[PDB]
Amino acid sequence: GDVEKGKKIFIMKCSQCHTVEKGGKHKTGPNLHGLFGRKTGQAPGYSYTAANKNKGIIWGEDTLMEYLENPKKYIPGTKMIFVGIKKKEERADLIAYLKKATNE
Ligand code: HEC
Repeated sequence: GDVEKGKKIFIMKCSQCHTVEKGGKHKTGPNLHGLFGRKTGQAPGYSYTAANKNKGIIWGEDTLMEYLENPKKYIPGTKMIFVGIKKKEERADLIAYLKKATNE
């Protein structure tokens, strides 16, 4: 995926509710640093729904591609109110940005 295009998607559609940087602040949604390879609902110091806490999957490319297409479908009961990203290539670019940004 294209990381720079993914960054612009992140800023436009996600940054209102999320930061990605290490030690970044929780906002409406959790800081996302360290997301990849982690269970759902584990960002330290964020108060999640039971749904997000209990989903019981591990975040990676496959699971983020599905979630970000339709969040409430993948995690019914979620308090992330976001319609989703329809285009596969947009999700892929965003996920590539996230894979870099949330690890560095
Ligand atoms: C834009 C496309 C994005 C991306 C990539 C993410 N979000 Fe959100 N998000 C929000 C809230 C309140 C939560 C917690 C939900 C709950 O507890 O039920 C989330 C959660 C996530 C996750 C899961 C994190 C985990 O640790 O399991 C992920 C991967 C995620 N978000 C990515 C709130 C918002 C928004 C508020 C209006 C918006 C906009 C977005 N999120 C957008 C995005």
